[PDB]
Amino acid sequence: EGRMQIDEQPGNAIGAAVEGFDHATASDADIDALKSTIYTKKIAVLKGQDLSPQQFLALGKRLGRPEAYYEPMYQHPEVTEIFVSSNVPENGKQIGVPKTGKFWHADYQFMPDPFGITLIYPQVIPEKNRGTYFIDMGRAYDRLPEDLKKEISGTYCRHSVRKYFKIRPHDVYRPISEIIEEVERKTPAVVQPTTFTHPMTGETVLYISEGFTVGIEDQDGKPLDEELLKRLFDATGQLDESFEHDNIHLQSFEQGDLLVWDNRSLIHRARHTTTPEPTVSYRVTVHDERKLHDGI
Ligand SMILES: C[N+](C)(C)CCO
Ligand SMILES: [Cl-]
Ligand SMILES: [Zn+2]
Repeated sequence: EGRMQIDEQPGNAIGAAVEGFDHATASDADIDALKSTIYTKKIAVLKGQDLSPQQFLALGKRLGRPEAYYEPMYQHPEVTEIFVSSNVPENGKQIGVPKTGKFWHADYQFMPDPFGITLIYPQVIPEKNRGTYFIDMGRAYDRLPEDLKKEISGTYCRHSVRKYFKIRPHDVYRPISEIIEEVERKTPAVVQPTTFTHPMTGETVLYISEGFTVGIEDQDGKPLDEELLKRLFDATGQLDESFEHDNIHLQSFEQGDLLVWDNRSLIHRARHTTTPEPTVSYRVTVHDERKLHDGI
């Protein structure tokens, strides 16, 4: 320690900037303060980071236990634990996967044991159409009409990667039903409480996303009409294709920025592809000291 400085946005405004962060020398109290900032301000932007893939993973290890993405075509060639979103060929070759996350989601929401913190280290940044959209789903919950809160009290949601699973080079010439069935076998839909208590802040989080949440079920386990999910998506801002809804936060960044955010509370998505500008980003996803929620 001796130089890390966190500047939190005032009041209820989302976000914080962190200057002078060096993951190799930060103290234990520094890391604890940074983590408190992530859980309360939801997005911490580390400034002036110039890291190799190896150093990026080491930074993530300061915060928690990294997990490699379960489909290895997304993995960085040198560091299995880095997820690569890229549409810039490297010597003509495709590294990682292009056009990822073009839908509202929380990371690993379709898995039984989602990690609590996501780190994004942008490498190639669109000049004009840059940034990632975010919605804080605890704040979104609080802003729901009281009756809508009542309607989802006691319900459960099913989450699945089945809509957005990407065809892999190995899948060419396979019948489509075989892949559909493989996805159900490898990543069966996961049931979660529709709302859960955030272990670090105590706040109630509405844990749904247009991208991964495929059904809602009652406190007896019987499916409810998906019109309820549409009304929740609509109320929380996830159906607004203009991205002007009051819940929506556009997070921009510049070279050297490294975003760390609360993957319990937030959902995020890429912007519309309104320009041909490329994107390359490295992702590290870590488990912190608690499960997603205490029922996991
Ligand atoms: C990387 N995501 C899990 C967000 C989508 C890929 O299907
Ligand atoms: Cl994910
Ligand atoms: Zn994501």
